[PDB]
Amino acid sequence: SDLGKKLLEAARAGQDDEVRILMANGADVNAEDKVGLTPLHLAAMNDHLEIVEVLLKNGADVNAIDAIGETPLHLVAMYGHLEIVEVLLKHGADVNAQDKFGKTAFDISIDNGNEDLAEILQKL
Amino acid sequence: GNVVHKTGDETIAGKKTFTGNVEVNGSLTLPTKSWSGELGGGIILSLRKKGTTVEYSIGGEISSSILANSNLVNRSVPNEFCPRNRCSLVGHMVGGWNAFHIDIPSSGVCQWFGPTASSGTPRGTGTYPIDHHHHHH
Amino acid sequence: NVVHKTGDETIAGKKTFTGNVEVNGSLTLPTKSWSGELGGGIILSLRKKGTTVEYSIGGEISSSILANSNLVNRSVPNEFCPRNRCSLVGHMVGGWNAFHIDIPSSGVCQWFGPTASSGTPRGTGTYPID
Amino acid sequence: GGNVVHKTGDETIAGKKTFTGNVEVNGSLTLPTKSWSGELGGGIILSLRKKGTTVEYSIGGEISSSILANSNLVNRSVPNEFCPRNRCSLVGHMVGGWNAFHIDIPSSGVCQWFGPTASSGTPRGTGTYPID
Repeated sequence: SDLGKKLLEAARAGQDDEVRILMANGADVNAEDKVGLTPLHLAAMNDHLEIVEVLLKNGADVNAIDAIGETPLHLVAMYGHLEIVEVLLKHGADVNAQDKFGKTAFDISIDNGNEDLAEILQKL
Repeated sequence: GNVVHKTGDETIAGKKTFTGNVEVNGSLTLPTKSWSGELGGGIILSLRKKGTTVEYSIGGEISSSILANSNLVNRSVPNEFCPRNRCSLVGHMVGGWNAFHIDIPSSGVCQWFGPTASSGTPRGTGTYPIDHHHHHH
Repeated sequence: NVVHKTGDETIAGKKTFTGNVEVNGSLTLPTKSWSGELGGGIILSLRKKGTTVEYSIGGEISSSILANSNLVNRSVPNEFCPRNRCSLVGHMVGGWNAFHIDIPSSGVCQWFGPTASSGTPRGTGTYPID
Repeated sequence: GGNVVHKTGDETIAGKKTFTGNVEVNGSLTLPTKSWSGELGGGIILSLRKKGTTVEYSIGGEISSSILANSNLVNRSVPNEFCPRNRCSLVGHMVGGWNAFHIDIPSSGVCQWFGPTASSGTPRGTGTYPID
């Protein structure tokens, strides 16, 4: 309840140790806020790699979607955090997931003309 | 008696139309009105109105999840600042190349048109008119 | 030919106020509106107020548009054209993309985002006539 | 009518005039103006023109060296009469891509770059900010 909200904020804000202790305390790796974002979404979108890593290690849901169908991958695609992009795919992120406007991570790489990201997306 | 002279502090009622050119070498003072609040998600809008033009400044700090293309519903812009057609205020986030825009519509329920976001520092200073009719969809 | 302290009147000649002026009601300057599709589906709405032009970018990219390309569907009419190139900043709905449209003295606007063939471009602001 | 304002002819008018009604100016309305233009730093040029309590700005130049993210532009500072009361954030865009940045001009006139570290490109953007 409160642990869940506390974890969401910590992941969002990048408090590595908060994340760690909260989960040990019993916070749900997969809590969602009102608009459907998880700690994995929040931590990834904000470029917090260690946290992402730790969340996945604790069984965070790589293909969690928020209220408009966005996965963590959608978000890191939009922000261009390539190294987080890789960690997600390494955990079975679904490169094909469609958000609500039927956009995939690759569609985002095209829209924002990020050639590097499309490079790695395409490859996979 | 009730004429305007080339000296003296004076008050002048009536609709006066100057067909020629007018210069003001001192200050020109019109009524103003200011307002400031958190639109939502930690984003602050500060407004100052002068005539039909509004000077705005985006401020604050994203502190909660804002969905892509979402309405900001913590606070609306009061009607007296609301434009007749939607005004898209282009802002920028600190520390990167990321740009966004906030629509303020006639209803004053502002709408965030950036992508989904949960952190960062939005900024942007400019103006928007109150009564510029967009004229044709 | 005497301006009175009351009454609606029309004043010709050039009046120069050397002190301070205060206008309680409203102060109206000459206004004029134009609006049109610059090309690519991009729409520009302009209103001239005095020596300021208020603009709003709208519409939707419905064709290909090359980087640095001229927008040739419509030119901004002369009375709305500025002395120098004016760069109007805009943003595309839904993501972090910004672009800019130049308005030269010519009125033939120019796109300065990358080559683009989709998107909803928006932005409101002003540029000077001189 | 030596000290009377007529509705014909060029006249100079002293004294604080308070217009309680509504004033329509069909010709032009000129307020005090001043222009400045300079290189803030890193190749970036800012051109200003103040009219009354508004500054018209225009960002130009071409980036010509390393500009650290969030760094002060310390080639030239903006003269006091163009400086705002509060920080104003001038949003701008880099030619040929999607990238945006903003430059804050503070009370001190020491403008400040809020893009990432960058070392090339054409920065642009036209707008106004208030002086009051």
